[PDB]
Amino acid sequence: MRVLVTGGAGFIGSHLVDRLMEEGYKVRVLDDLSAGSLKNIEGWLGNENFEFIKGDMRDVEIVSKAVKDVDAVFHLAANPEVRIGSQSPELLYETNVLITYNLLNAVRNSGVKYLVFTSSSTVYGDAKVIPTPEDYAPLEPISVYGAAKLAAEALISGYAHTFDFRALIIRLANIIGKRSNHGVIYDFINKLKANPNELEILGDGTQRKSYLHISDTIDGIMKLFEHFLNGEERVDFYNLGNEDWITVKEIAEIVSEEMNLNPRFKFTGGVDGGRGWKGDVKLMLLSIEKAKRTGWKPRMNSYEAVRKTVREMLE
Amino acid sequence: MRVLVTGGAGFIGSHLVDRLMEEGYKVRVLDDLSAGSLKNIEGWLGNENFEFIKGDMRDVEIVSKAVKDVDAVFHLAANPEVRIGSQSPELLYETNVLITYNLLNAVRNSGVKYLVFTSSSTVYGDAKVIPTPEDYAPLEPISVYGAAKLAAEALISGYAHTFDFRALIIRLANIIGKRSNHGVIYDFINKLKANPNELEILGDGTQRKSYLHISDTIDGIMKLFEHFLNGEERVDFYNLGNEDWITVKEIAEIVSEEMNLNPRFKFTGGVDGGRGWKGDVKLMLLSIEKAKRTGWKPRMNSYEAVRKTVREMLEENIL
Ligand SMILES: NC(=O)c1ccc[n+]([C@@H]2O[C@H](COP(=O)([O-])OP(=O)(O)OC[C@H]3O[C@@H](n4cnc5c(N)ncnc54)[C@H](O)[C@@H]3O)[C@@H](O)[C@H]2O)c1
Ligand SMILES: NC(=O)c1ccc[n+]([C@@H]2O[C@H](COP(=O)([O-])OP(=O)(O)OC[C@H]3O[C@@H](n4cnc5c(N)ncnc54)[C@H](O)[C@@H]3O)[C@@H](O)[C@H]2O)c1
Ligand SMILES: C[C@@H]1O[C@H](OP(=O)(O)OP(=O)(O)OC[C@H]2O[C@@H](n3cnc4c(=O)[nH]c(N)nc43)[C@H](O)[C@@H]2O)[C@@H](O)[C@H](O)[C@@H]1O
Ligand SMILES: C[C@@H]1O[C@H](OP(=O)(O)OP(=O)(O)OC[C@H]2O[C@@H](n3cnc4c(=O)[nH]c(N)nc43)[C@H](O)[C@@H]2O)[C@@H](O)[C@H](O)[C@@H]1O
Repeated sequence: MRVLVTGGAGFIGSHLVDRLMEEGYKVRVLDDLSAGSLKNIEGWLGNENFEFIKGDMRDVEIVSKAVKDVDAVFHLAANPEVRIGSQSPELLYETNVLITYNLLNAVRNSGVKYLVFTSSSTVYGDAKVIPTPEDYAPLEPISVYGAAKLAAEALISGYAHTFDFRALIIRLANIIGKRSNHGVIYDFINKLKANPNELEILGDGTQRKSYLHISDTIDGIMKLFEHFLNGEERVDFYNLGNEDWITVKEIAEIVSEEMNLNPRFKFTGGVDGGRGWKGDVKLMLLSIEKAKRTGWKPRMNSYEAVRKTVREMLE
Repeated sequence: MRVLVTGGAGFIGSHLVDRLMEEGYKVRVLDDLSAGSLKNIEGWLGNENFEFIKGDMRDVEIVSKAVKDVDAVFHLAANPEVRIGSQSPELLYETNVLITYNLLNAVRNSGVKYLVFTSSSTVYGDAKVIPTPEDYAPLEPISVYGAAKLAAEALISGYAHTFDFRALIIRLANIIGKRSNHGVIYDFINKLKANPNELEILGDGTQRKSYLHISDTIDGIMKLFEHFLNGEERVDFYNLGNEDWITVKEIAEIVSEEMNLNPRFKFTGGVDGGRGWKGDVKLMLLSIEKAKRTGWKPRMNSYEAVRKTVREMLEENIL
């Protein structure tokens, strides 16, 4: 089986590439390195089962070529920066709706049999049912990013039914670990690297969300993928997150602890009710009963995930 | 109130334009006449309260210009042909996702306060709960058209929250009536005008869906709009359909009755289990409890709606 991994030179994408290569798949990565890096996958360059394609998925010919001789696609290429939605929604539209559409047009007339998509908890919006289940509705995303992720999901479903392939949609919580160049942990580490006396924390520090270490995330994506392949569902929806959640204040405390620092916390107060930025969901915790029915469970909770992530990053 | 109506020269759009003009709104229509027609709105041309812009919403400059000095937008512009999804999905993507994205970027830099959007029951896909309520999930559209409608909804919600305007999303069932140049009734009438002894029926004839006459639909869109303006919600979701449903076979029988014909029925058998085409939902019936709590109710049921539409279209054809 050949599997294409868009965004495979990124954080989640590079870890999933590691896993796919170790399990013996033929892996083709398509990445424009706008955010990713060859350092994330240099261990695999030159492997007789590995191909790298430096390309922007806006380029429709590149995408058509990438899906050639591919039996499965893992579509992780995206701009995952919620914060930019208020200032640059077109960027999010291009990196979440447009290139997904391009992928689907290419997949349409191809031998691609399976399409796996890393969606986001942000599709649930400010969810009123917590833990949020896969069947929560109406879906009312509050950010351009979450809206774009939901749009991608919808297109994937329609194309899967119209053009006879199968789609696995996995709505991930906040995923953290080594190689990430986005997110609160990364920014706190750099902030304290620049000034260890004072740390600016966006919002009111109470934003509370479920964090999943990348190890558990790849394990989950793979067990879900396997179970999906063995089923008949044309399109299936799974949450992937942790059992618990944790606040931004506590994350700041862990980041400080691990760096043997003692900054003053300076909260900005945020916007729209203590949010870090327009569209920042304040409370997120996904239900993972459906995924647990595959034999998957987080080996770490959110606190352990955060602490391991900080230590990994510092090395 | 100044309102822009995209797709206002089309089927639903022109009737909504009529209603807005009669109520004294200042109406601006944006339509590229790809499906619509000047004849649908010619009664209003030259009225000091009516402006028409023949423009393609693919052009972002046209749309930016269109939303200027507008307090509300009714976004009805789209290509509504589910059937084409298998052969030209790109067209659907452009006329349901892309132009909606452009509209939202234009609204972002504008004084528009309200956005009303005609979404579709197809966003529910082959729903397992019938009557289907607004909070049914997971949403799993089976057509490129339904997927595009759902994507548009999602973008509308995200933009509404990020950029602080209010959005009313109305998921319509099958809407029928005068001025329609799409749908099973139009096609059956044309089929029998070309050969009145034989009617080809796509699928197995058991496709069963809820039909709403356009009169009831405009009344409903207006009651929802009014209540929404008076409400608090940032984004709201309403189904708009009938209480009942009806099969394609019965629609063919009504069409035949009204045409004083009795043709041989030729079912194609369809695909994916009797569907008319890839993505054709087989069973659709929306719950309208939420809409009913605004004081709205269909004045016609699906059978009556279909019969009124057949008679309307036939008198239209004579004229
Ligand atoms: N990290 C999280 O917490 C999280 C949570 C939920 C969902 N996701 C989703 O998981 C996927 C990966 O996220 P990540 O954290 O690894 O992000 P990342 O930025 O580290 O990786 C994404 C990759 O996409 C590539 N890319 C971006 N635009 C591209 C384009 N136009 N053409 C080709 N390649 C392009 C980038 O270069 C990068 O390698 C995305 O779909 C993201 O939305 C991530
Ligand atoms: N008729 C139904 O049963 C039904 C049901 C549910 C939802 N809807 C929705 O209601 C709306 C109107 O449907 P309708 O039956 O009146 O269709 P229609 O084709 O009669 O009207 C749509 C209008 O959009 C215009 N248009 C298309 N592409 C355009 C573009 N790029 N720029 C500008 N204008 C463009 C067409 O010229 C036409 O005038 C659509 O959003 C449709 O999806 C219709
Ligand atoms: C579901 C996933 O949600 C994830 O969003 P998202 O909660 O912002 O993920 P983070 O960017 O890690 O932010 C987590 C929380 O920390 C707050 N925060 C406080 N200070 C900072 C800071 O300096 N930087 C950052 N980045 N956050 C900060 C942030 O507003 C939010 O409440 C996405 O990364 C994924 O793509 C996906 O959408
Ligand atoms: C919810 C609404 O659903 C509506 O879809 P949709 O049921 O296909 O609406 P129609 O195109 O009217 O098709 C209604 C039913 O009639 C069947 N049918 C049988 N023979 C024919 C034929 O010759 N022509 C046509 N056209 N249909 C035919 C068709 O497959 C479907 O089962 C959309 O038009 C709206 O935009 C909206 O999405």
